[PDB]
Amino acid sequence: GSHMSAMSTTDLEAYFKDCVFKDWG
Amino acid sequence: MSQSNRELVVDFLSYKLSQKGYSWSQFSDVEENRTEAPEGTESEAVKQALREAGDEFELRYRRAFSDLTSQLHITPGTAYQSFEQVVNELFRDGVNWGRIVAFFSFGGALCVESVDKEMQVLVSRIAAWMATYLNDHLEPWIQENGGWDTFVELYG
Repeated sequence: GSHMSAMSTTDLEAYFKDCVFKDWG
Repeated sequence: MSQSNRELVVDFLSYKLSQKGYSWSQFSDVEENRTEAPEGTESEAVKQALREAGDEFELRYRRAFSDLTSQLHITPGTAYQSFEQVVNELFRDGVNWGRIVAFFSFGGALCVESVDKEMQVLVSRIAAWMATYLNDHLEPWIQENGGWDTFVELYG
């Protein structure tokens, strides 16, 4: 996960974690 | 310490701005003293490896990084803090070269979002914010891991 006033965790715990399928470069 | 950190930051920014149809020559303030953009040899090789690493990730994750730049504030004052707390999180799993690919790609997209919002004057400040972080935290780790010259031998 739910939202917090300090960090948009419901969105950022997707976008940062969604990248798991490529180890960059 | 090394001014080359800013010179290679300017190149991938200026290219992303050029792909949006913009011009770094109109946004630039004043020339400093000595050395030029990465067009020589070993610095041009870093640029080439780093450009392909950003370009492939931008194809696969355009949606994800465009939504990540939408929540980040980019205006002077609060942005310098809003950027620091998010970059200190994305390296928290490790200071590795793969997270450095994301750090630069996010900073270049934030510069584009500022020009697109009609805030073109910040191109100099947003570039300084990421280059100052890169000197404060990444530079000793980068030199301990063989420098950007090792990054092109791994990713080129």
